[PDB]
Amino acid sequence: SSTWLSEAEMIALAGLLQMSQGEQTPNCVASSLPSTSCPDPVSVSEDPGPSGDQSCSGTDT
Amino acid sequence: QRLKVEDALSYLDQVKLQFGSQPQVYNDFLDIMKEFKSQSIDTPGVISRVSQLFKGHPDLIMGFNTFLPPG
Repeated sequence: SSTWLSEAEMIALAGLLQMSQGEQTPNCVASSLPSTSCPDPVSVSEDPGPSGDQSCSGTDT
Repeated sequence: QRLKVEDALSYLDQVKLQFGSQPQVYNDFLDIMKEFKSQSIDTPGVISRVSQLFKGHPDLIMGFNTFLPPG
């Protein structure tokens, strides 16, 4: 849908911005405190209790 | 919010401007990035090669290291 400049510059640049950050959690593997084991979970748990009428809240109490 | 890609592109144009009479350094720069983007060299290789790829203009280099993580 969105056409940008040449693919060559798009790739080289991609790696540029990815390298300047690819030394911790973005690409590299280090420090599991920020975000390493949770890239993009589905966010869901068994109905526990008062926490919204979405789909998780015990049963009635 | 920290690095920003738009700023990087602006830097790309800046390089193409200065070395407008020498599109060689440009092609070599992006080419290198692709080699690292695919499978060939590592981070230290890109930083070193590029540093020597711009031998003569400490300006672009000075602003280039800004992108990479300081410390």
